[PDB]
Amino acid sequence: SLTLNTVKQIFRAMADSPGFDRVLSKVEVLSAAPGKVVCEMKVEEQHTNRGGTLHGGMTATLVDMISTMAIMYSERGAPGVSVDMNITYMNAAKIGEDILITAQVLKQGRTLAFATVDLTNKANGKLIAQGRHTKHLG
Amino acid sequence: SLTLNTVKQIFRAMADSPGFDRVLSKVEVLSAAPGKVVCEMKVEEQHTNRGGTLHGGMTATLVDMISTMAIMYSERGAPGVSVDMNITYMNAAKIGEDILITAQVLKQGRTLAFATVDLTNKANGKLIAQGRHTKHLG
Amino acid sequence: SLTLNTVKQIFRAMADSPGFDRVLSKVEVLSAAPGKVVCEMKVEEQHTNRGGTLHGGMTATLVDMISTMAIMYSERGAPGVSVDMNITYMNAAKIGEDILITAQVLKQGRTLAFATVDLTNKANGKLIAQGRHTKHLG
Amino acid sequence: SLTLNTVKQIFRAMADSPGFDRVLSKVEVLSAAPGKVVCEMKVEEQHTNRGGTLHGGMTATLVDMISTMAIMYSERGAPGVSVDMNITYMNAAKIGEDILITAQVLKQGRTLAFATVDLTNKANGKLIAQGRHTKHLG
Repeated sequence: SLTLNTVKQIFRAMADSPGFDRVLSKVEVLSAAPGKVVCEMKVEEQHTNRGGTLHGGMTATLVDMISTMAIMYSERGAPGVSVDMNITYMNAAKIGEDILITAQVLKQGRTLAFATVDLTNKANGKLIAQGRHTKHLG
Repeated sequence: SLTLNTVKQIFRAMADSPGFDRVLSKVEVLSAAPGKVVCEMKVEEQHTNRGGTLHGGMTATLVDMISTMAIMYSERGAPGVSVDMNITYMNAAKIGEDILITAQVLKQGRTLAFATVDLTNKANGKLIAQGRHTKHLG
Repeated sequence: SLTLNTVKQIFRAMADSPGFDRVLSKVEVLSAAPGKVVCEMKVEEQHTNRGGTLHGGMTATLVDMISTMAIMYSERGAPGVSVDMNITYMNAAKIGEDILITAQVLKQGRTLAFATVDLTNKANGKLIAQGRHTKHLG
Repeated sequence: SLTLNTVKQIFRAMADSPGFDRVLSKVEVLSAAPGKVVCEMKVEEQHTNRGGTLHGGMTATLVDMISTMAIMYSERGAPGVSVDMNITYMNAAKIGEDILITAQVLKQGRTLAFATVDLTNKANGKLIAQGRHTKHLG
């Protein structure tokens, strides 16, 4: 399995982009194992909605990308293309709060991959949001 | 009902922000009626994933925000807070392609609002993605 | 290809199954064409939860099966296997109420099919529920 | 408060209803505590689609009802009304197979409750389906 430094470099390369992935530049990788990736982020103004809490679209981007990372850490190593994503929002995350983003692969099929993602407050473990992501690998 | 110019100014004010809503700065409002908002956007590099197609997180942000706009255009005028969002991805949108984002309110309840959003290719009407968004108004 | 009368025959044979599809025996097919099927049902005690309203599980079964019928009414004729289903519940349907279930295919791809389903109160057109169903054809 | 034996009694009374809940008559309750209920069922012909596997509608009913039981097992004791349900289907469950249905409440709010549900093959622990259910308590 890969060293944390390797995964961090891969992630940093992904985020150092003119594309939309740039919005994840503040995200840090804490751990990576086959089918499981844990990231951390401090919620800053750039990540927030009008009310100054973590934007639903930022949460969605996190779910999308961190689950993709976990799906990729597999025998096949294919990222796949998004088919379905759902997110349920349960607690607000305010500016300054540290969040954990935990993505777990539920199944790697012949053509489909499925993953779940929890966003939690790092300090007290409070559940911010949970998402599920289905991707087509072919 | 409000003039298009008024809605455009409100939207522009929303997007001219240090917050995450900044990612929608290229979006133009085409029409607004109670419970229904149509926006347009040209897909540029900043909106894309690694493959150079519209990023799933950008689509999610569009669904979130355009549905919020339609929910707000109501007797109550409350934006609400996200509870559940789902997106199904059906066709890729490439760089240079013009997209329509159409949000329709399905129901305004006493405490909950529900809206659907279609993303389509403006030129041929091809369905890019469809999302549904449930918000808590209280 | 299928015809309305052939789809009607299925809802007699699919519904007098010993299998779970038996729960749809009271459903009448009103209309069918490639990619779209419309059914009607009167809500009866057998369809209800303990609160006297249409059971969420019955709604899910309706979404599942009627979308499957619309997907199968195609040149390929594949019914597919379920991948993702989501349902948003907006208005209760009470005993005695006549409901319309309307399934429209959004895309038939090489390996995936996508359909939306509306359940409406027949008498006033109000939305009871809306579902989306993604199926794997490969 | 509820107890396991009381939840068991409900699955005898809820299940010998003339209503839709009758479809869960073969379900056995193994475990219950505030916010979590675990059930077991052997897949039988009555639970299947025309392909001899666990019907998606039966799965949805299981997700709906067992999550409702977990939500009701709380200090408030509100069963709630369904708002959103989503299910991802990952592995077929065949006739004769014993399945576990595990519902865990994620959050009980002032007006909303959120629960996740796993269906697993009892013999190997493989994930059949995973659902999320949001209910309104107000």
